[PDB]
Amino acid sequence: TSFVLMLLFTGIILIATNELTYNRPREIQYRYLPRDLDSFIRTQEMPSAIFSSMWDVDT
Amino acid sequence: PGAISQLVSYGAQDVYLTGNPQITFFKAVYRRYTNFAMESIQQTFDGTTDF
Repeated sequence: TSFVLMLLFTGIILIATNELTYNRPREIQYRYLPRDLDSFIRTQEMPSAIFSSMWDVDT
Repeated sequence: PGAISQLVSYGAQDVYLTGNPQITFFKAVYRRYTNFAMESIQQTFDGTTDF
């Protein structure tokens, strides 16, 4: 199994190097809230957040 | 033993009400505000105050 073993050496080097193809989101950018939802926050009738539920926002 | 059956016997028709909760009805929310104070202060009339 020497030939397949050299093939394994090739594969191990290639795969160990080749990881940098998929990753989490990379760059973080900060933008101010759209006027509607930010104005909604700073008034009454504002319940607490839940960390989820994908709040709908005006455009 | 009462309320529990209402919580556990969940359906589908209620997904619109409680599935993926967006806000917690319970957690009191208030906002901290700016500092201010009030005083009732008399102003005076310029001219006679009469009929």
